[PDB]
Amino acid sequence: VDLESKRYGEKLKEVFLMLDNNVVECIKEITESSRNGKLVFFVGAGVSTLSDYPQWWRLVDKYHEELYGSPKKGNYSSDEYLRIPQIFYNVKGEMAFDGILKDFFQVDKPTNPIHDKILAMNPAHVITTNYDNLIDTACWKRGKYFSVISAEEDVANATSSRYLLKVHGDFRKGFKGENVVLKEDDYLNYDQNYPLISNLMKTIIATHTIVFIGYGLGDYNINMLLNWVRKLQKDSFHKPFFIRTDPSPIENETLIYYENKGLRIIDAASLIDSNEYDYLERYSAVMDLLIESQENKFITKDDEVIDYIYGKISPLFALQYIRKIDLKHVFEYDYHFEVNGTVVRHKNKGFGYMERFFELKESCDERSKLSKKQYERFNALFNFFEKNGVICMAKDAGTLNTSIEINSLAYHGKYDVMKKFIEEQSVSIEDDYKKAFFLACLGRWEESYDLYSNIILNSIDESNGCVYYLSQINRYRIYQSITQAVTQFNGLGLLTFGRHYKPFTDEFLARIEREMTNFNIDDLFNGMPFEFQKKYKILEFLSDNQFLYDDTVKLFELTNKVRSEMSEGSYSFGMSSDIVVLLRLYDNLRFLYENCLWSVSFHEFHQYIRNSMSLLIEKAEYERTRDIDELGFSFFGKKSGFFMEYYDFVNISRHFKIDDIKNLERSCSIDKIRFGEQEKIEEYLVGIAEEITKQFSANGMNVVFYTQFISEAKAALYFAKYVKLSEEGLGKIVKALLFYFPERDLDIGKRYVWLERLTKCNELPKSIISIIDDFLVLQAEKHIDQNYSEVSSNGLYSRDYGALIKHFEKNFISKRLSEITLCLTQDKQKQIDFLFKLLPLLSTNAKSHLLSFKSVENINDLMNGIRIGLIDEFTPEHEELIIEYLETRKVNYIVEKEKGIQTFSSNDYMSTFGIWYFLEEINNSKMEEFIGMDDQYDFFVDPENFDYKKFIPSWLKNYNDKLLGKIAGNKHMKHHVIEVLKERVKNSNDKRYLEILMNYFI
Amino acid sequence: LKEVFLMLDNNVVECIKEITESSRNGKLVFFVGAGVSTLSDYPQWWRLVDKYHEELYGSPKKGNYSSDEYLRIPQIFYNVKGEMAFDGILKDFFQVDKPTNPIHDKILAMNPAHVITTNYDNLIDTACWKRGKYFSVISAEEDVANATSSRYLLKVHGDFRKGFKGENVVLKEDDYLNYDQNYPLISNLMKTIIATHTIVFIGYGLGDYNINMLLNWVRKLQKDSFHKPFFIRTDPSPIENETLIYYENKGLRIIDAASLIDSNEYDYLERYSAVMDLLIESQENKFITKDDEVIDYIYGKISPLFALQYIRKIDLKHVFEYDYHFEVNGTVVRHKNKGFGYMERFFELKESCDERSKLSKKQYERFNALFNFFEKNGVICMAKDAGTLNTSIEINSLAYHGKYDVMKKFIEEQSVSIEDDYKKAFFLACLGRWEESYDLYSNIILNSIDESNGCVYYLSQINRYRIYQSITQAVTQFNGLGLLTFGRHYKPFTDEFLARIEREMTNFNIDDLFNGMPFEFQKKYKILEFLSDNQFLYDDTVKLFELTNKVRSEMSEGSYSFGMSSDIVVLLRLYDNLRFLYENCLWSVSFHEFHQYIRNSMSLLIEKAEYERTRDIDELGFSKSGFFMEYYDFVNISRHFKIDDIKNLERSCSIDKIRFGEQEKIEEYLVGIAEEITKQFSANGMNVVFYTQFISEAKAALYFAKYVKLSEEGLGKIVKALLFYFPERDLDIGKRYVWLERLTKCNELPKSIISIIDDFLVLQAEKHIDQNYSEVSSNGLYSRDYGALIKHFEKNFISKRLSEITLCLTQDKQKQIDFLFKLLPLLSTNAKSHLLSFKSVENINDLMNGIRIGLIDEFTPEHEELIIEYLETRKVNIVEKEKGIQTFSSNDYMSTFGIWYFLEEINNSKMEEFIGMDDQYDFFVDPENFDYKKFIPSWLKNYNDKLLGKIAGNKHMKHHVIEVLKERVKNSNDKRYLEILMNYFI
Repeated sequence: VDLESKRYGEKLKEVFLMLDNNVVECIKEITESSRNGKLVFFVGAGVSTLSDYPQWWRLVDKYHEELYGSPKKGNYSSDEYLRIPQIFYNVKGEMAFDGILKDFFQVDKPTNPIHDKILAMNPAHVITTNYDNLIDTACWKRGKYFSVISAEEDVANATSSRYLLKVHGDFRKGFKGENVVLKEDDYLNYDQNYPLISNLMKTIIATHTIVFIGYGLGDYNINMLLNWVRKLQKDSFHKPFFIRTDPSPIENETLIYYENKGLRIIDAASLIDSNEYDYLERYSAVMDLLIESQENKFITKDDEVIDYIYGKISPLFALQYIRKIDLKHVFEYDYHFEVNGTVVRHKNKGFGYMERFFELKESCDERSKLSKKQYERFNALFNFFEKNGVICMAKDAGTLNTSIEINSLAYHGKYDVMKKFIEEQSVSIEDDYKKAFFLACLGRWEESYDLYSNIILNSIDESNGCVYYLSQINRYRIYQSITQAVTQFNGLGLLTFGRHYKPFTDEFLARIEREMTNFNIDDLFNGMPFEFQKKYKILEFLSDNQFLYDDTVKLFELTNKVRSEMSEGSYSFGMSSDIVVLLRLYDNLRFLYENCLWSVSFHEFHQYIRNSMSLLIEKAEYERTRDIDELGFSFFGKKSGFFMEYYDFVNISRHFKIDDIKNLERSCSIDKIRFGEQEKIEEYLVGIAEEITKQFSANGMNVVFYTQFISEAKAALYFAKYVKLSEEGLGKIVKALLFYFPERDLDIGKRYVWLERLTKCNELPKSIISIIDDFLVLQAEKHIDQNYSEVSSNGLYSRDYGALIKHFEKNFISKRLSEITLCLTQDKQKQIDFLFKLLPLLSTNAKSHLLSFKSVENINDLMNGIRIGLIDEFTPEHEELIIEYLETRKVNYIVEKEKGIQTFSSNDYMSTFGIWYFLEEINNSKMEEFIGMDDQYDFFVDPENFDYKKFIPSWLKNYNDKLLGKIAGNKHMKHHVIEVLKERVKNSNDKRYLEILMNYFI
Repeated sequence: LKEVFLMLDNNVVECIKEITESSRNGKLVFFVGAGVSTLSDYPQWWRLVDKYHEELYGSPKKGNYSSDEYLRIPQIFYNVKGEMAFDGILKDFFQVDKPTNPIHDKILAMNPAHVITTNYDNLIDTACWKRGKYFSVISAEEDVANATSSRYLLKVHGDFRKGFKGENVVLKEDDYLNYDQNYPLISNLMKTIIATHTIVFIGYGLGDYNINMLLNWVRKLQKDSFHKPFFIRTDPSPIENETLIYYENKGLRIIDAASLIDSNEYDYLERYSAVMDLLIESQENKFITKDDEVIDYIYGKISPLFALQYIRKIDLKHVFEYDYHFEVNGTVVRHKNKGFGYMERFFELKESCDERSKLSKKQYERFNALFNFFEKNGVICMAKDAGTLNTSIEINSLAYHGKYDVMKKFIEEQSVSIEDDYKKAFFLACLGRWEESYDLYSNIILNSIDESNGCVYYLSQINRYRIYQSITQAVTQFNGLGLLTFGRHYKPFTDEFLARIEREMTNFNIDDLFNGMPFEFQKKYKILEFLSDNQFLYDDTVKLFELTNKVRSEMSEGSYSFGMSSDIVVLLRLYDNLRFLYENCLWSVSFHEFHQYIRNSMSLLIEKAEYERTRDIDELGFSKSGFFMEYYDFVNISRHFKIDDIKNLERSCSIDKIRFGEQEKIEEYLVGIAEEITKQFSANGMNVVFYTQFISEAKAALYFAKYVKLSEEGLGKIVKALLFYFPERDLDIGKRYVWLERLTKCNELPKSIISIIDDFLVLQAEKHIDQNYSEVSSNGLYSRDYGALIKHFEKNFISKRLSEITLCLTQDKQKQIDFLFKLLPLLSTNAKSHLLSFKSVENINDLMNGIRIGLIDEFTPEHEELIIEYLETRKVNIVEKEKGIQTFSSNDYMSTFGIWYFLEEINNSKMEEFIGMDDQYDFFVDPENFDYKKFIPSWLKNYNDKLLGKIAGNKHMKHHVIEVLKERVKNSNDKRYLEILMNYFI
């Protein structure tokens, strides 16, 4: 029945079952040639009769009609077919011939389905013998582009790589018989008149498998080609195939003779009985057999149910750990794989081979029927499939529990084992390539390039050649890498390096420039063995810089497409299952194709993958803080998802930068984000500590290695505040943090800030304190030279640098520093000032010995003591000393009033003077008679009578030391004061005012 | 080099250009001889023939070996001794190793397509290992069908790689005379290769028999259509002209080495190095030294595609091999150009007409065409001497503006030009989601292949494929949910369309279209590869739109005086998006999964940049950008955003304080959309295929207000769109009320709008009088809200449409008159008196309505006792058994009860006898003991008067009530929380 595979389905399956060996092997060869892109068709004129095109015998009958007046009775002789027009051309002239041709050919007919049927079989080249554009129009409307060749200049002006030859020429240049082979003299002088076309046809016969179609035995062209081919050794010639839809069965003797001639005959009459006029039916039946040959994978006890997949997957065994999504390209999108491991039959027609493969896989029984070789193939394929992580059929879903593991030592950074594995002797070529990739990203790119050259020297012997492609790609990429490396080194100059660390002598630069010049990377795209090209098609995007450039675009689009829903704080229900963040994490962890890569972290644009995916994972806090601003459910615990593991920590340390970490923590609560694996991360941090300790203990030619490892420490240590280190590793991490980091990279201020954050996150009971004291002592002997100074980004203060230690232990005194103080004299004033910084942690004897050095003789020295903290509470003698100056300021205030200006920008001590009186540090009534000098003095000395017309909330920037907390309970007019804050908050967008509106208000 | 090049102007400078062009296209093919072997010091043939002469004749060659003597003399030996002597002699003279000369390496460096070596050797074969190039070697006919790779290394006379025996190589004259018979499969291949490729002879004998046969063949059959080959003459003595002109008439051109350099006779290496170095330049720099260079090397590259009106700025960087950085602003600068500054020359020649006068007339016209093309795209000057490049962005396409009547007018009109047919097809795709004639694209295909214009077939195929995908997606949407969503099985597409499109689109070559297109299409229009594969492809969708992620990370600004608005944020974020709005105004925007969304990622940072510049400087009026959002950006916002997007924008961004430009244009656009939706409500049926998305646009316009002052008529028309013209499925009564309240709330509500609202109420009353229809409000907004909205903004609002119905009521049913019962305060005095006489108020709903509007707030003890009895019924509903009866969200009146408490709307404290079941709302009777998060901040910002002048927290719960508000404002982002904090009390 029509529109159903009845004559196309079961009966053709039975016919294929009863087919002989010759026909089935011809079908297999045809399918192989088609799938290899090495198939060329030879279209005859017979199919033209299927479209009701005018026939040549009709034309010659016409010519005889107007030649002798009456047509010749009976069937015309074959020779006359090429003889009657010639005489007609000799005497009647050209005009009658042209008129008849234009009368009988200026018509158009629709294209028969056989045209597109043969066209939809990826034919590389098509050789025709006709006088129209029926096949041209068919491939035209189908969409395929073919370059029509019918003249010598057409051969000369070649434009594409798909040829549609015209053995006798078309009628593009007019309806003239001179340019179209139609006469016997043309058949005699074809070689002389058209040498180029003939030579091209002879060349194209040998290179491909010629499949004749729409031809009858005895035609002149076929006989001529057979005569040509018989004048050959035929030692390595491929016998062409023939299609012949005769209504009557073929005699066996003729079959034997033509098989001996060198043609393999496929008969359509022997297929099924049909009417003598059903040529279209026979042609369509042949087409349907050769098309159904695709989805003709019948299943038996011993069959291709494992062999087909074995053939499809066998080349891929060379690679270590391929991606799940890439498999969709292997199976020509017959299925669609999921990152979870399920496989769904989408966009598939025919037989579900994957389903039967599964049914064999899970079922222990019903498998002994397979052959032992098939059993081994099944075992190998099952091992490969279980290695990748494909779980089961999409129908048999559930219990989706999977993890991610990486085996490369580069990921974990075991540099000791790294080098240890580096030294040993070579064994084979694969381990040489692996150790060559290992040799890079370590600071010895010279030897890495040399080993890549050595591998590429003798890699053609490889059975698969994938190692050849990978080595070539890595060589190209390392060439660019060293190019930009030397460019950046020239750009930095001596600013970054104390001495310009040239990676290598310019001779190597010259030889690599000569080697790598004019090297456009095409490889598989244009030239590489066709056997490799038909397979391994998933490595086609490797021609770019990174090993995933073309495959990163889908992630770039999909991250936004899924941010369309995972990043919006309006909804508060909370997604239950099929969490998009988990599948995004699975997808990006799948991209850790670390078994076979090159310097993916080096590519600045590659790490953006990590720099964006985890960023959006954290920006998914919109799903958090839900049901807190909304009713929602009863769960009011601010605990988001993303239970990050060791791998997430490693990725954040590897790719995220310190500034980006600050940006993300500006608007997140990772402090509240919980995470497991409290022990492995400690080991990773410790290993980083020994690596940085060994590197900086005796620095050498590690500048190439000292470009990414240095950035690793910044990300690792700063982020480590979130995790809770054990006290045992805290000592090692502090030792690494303090002594062994470079001084230029980290000043005192940043080291102090990071030390403060680790101390706040994890306490320091007794052990780390000794290390801090030792560092303080070492700084003390550093300050021996007065000329010695250090640059601080945020502050050179050592007050807090030691006040932190005093905070840990109130009763703390440094005995070693005490003796250091005791063994000094009044010659090194900078050392005296530094010991002044260290006064709280010094012993009483040290204080007594040091105070004999410097003292307060004037007021300014007394306030200079306030700057350094010499005298926390000065004696009443110093109180009245200020009063004498305050009286001196008082009498000069009248003089300054007469001057017409107020000089309070410098010596702004009255604001400080009123601080102590307001702090109740000084209890005297003398200061009140000096009222009115300064607005700050008014606001502190007499807060109950001051005038707030000054309107200066900007002082709140410097009221951290004012101890606003004490004032908060001591403001005489809190209500008047807060109205300023309300106005300032409304009329200013600064956040400092918002801080005071909280730290010390409501 | 250049010093010698000064005189290289005699059919040499153009020959180098032609050879380099052939190399670029891959048509270049070498043909190496025996000279390179001599450079590698390979054994010479004359030594072998001298040895053979000594073997038989005796004594060395007293005379000289003639041409024939070089061939027949060994053959005679073959006729007197067996092949073992030949094998021994060849082994003695050939079992040697020779170093690979640099000539082989440089020959590989020029990267040819095919190599044809006539000499028997492995030096060139071995040299491929060092470069790594892979070649398939063809020794003879035995290995032809085993074509390993496209690259070929053909051995004309075989080789001694397996040529230990004498039969594997042809050297004797007997083999030469019957060479074709012995090796037929090689001669034809050589002929077709030299016919279909550019062939260059290097280091090759001029008088050799092989070139003799070649020449006697090529000019014998071909006269004028043959491309003349290239030959390199490397001889010490300089060549003369009579032989040269004789060879030119033969059909072969000559490039001698003597003209270039004449260092020494023996320094063949020097001559070969010079002649190859003259080609090493590869036509990448200093190819020509003439003037008027702004007419060549650019015109053939910058204007083969001028049929496309618009070109993106980022595209021109790919056009010129990234030699210049084309900024989004419109300036350029050299990046990788190494030579003459042709762009610099063009910029200099643009203005100075004095030096333009000397330009050739046709060259002048081409220069003016290039100038017009550049100024149309937006390139005006160079980054070296240019400042700001802020320019108004405009669109010429009518689809992006929203015109529809002229759209139909053009659709009715026929189109003759192929471009006009493309425009018509695009416009039809705009009007109808599925083209009733997608065969218009087939006509585009056939006409484009008919014509020689090109670059129309390629685009139309992509458009057709995208249309196919969209139609299949529409079919998927029209699943079982589609039938109920649209009311019934509409099935706009019929089955035969699917049947034909599935059979046409099957096995489509979406992998790549450049393979189908010839080489010239791929090379010239390489700029179309951005959307060619379009299989989630790059640099057309997100690759430059992923750059905004970096700015998203660069959002953080130090201190307070930085600015994300008065900055370069317009560069690469605003102008980049505006440039990428249309690439050619004809590409199908039909796909909406990514583009319309990523349009809301844009216009998002810009909106967040509207922080009123309060932190940029002290005064919010910074006084520049201005950010007057003109109508194009308004269209973007009202086209690509959703309801919830704009909702969360209004949550924590400036909305009303921002002013938009082109307000009259916005008025025109809104009036047009309202008029066309009203017409289409009557013009046709659902036409869901266009309706489904289009209504979204309408919605995005209605709730986007408080921006323009609507004209009296237009507002009257736009509110008329709400007069039962919008489908009630999308907008119920509650949503209509909300959007109506949002509109005009900043206006004074003229009397025409009041009459329109009264008419709406009249139609709703007619619907209610049906006695069967029941009001449907998802948000609980009853029809009385319109009555509450009116008369609360105006006075003396009274209508004669419905009061007469109340007076002339037949006292039939209360259900159909519940609308009038609720609207009692708006009713006429006599009518309301009659209605009051007809129906009293006793039910809890009646009491709620009476307190809400009309009647009286305080009530008799029996009424509050009835409310207590309702509370007792809620007490019984004890029988909940945790089966959903405990949920009380559907009936929202328990909280309303507590609203009367704490507001002195009670006569006794009997509610204390009923413990509040609503855990959300119970603290009104037990303020001291409240459940954790009893008060949800959403409910906190809901009401406005229960603060009652801040006494809500002043009477009790003074402290630990601002903690929740403050932590909400600290973590979340809402202005309402800040205002609640400002009043300091709940």
